[PDB]
Amino acid sequence: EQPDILSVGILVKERWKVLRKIGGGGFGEIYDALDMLTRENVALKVESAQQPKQVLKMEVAVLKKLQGKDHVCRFIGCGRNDRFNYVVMQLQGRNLADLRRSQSRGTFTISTTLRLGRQILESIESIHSVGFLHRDIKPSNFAMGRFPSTCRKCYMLDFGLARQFTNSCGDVRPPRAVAGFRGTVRYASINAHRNREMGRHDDLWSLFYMLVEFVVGQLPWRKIKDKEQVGSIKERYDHRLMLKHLPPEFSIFLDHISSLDYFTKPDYQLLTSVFDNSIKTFGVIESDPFDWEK
Ligand SMILES: Clc1ccccc1Oc1ccc(Nc2ncnc3[nH]ccc23)cc1
Repeated sequence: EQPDILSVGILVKERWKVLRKIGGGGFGEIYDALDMLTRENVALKVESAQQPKQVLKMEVAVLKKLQGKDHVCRFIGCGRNDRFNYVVMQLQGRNLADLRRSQSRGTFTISTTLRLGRQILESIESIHSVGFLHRDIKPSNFAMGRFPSTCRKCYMLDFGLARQFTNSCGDVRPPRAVAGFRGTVRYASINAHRNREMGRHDDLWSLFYMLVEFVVGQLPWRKIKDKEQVGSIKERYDHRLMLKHLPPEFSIFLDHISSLDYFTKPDYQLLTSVFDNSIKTFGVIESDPFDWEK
């Protein structure tokens, strides 16, 4: 097989010492590096300068646009050379995909589910607010922080598959007739399955699928490998069935996102109220242990 894009031990730009590969994402690799200017560990994403689909230009654009916002890594640096392109950003902790898989039945409690869900909704409204769609909402794109002050904060980790959906003014851009989906079958909306231009609502469908998987431990199309079979299930599926194990106000959430299309701005305050009201009804407070603490 092919070697890692970077050799562990090298120094990037006389500053970032590559320590270990920590992931092999969709379109590149991620490393733990030592930043010798700040004397801290950081995350270093890289892609080959020669690979057919390169997304780190999008990663840098969105990370920069989101600086100052919650739920996003601090931007540290970026560069392009004949061998590779790279982006450096804040290193986070345990990934939600791993935390969920460590649970007894791959389920989180409603306490952990509601708090994570509300943080993730905040992160989606934030990326939409600067004119980008995420298009790849799934548990492995979120992690908790790795310090006492950050480990109760959930971070949106990656923006590779993002698309700008507005003008400078906030005008929604005319959709393409066909849009070739490159994200994850399991959490993709029907519109992704249909190679339609994705909208703000498609990120909220993916959040709805994540929340259901958190509470139930699986989605109805878990064992189906064929993308066009999954899509056929989603097209026909009565999503009200997924309300069974969610707090009652999720009927409002589901009715709202069902009403949306590419050209309709979500009612983010309504969707936030579903989480706020559910959290109060269930007596959840922010300091309650998450499932992985206790
Ligand atoms: Cl590929 C995968 C699938 C499922 C569960 C974990 C996985 O591994 C990683 C490893 C690292 C990341 N990303 C990050 N991690 C830690 N700090 C980070 N700052 C920015 C990104 C980033 C994501 C998934």
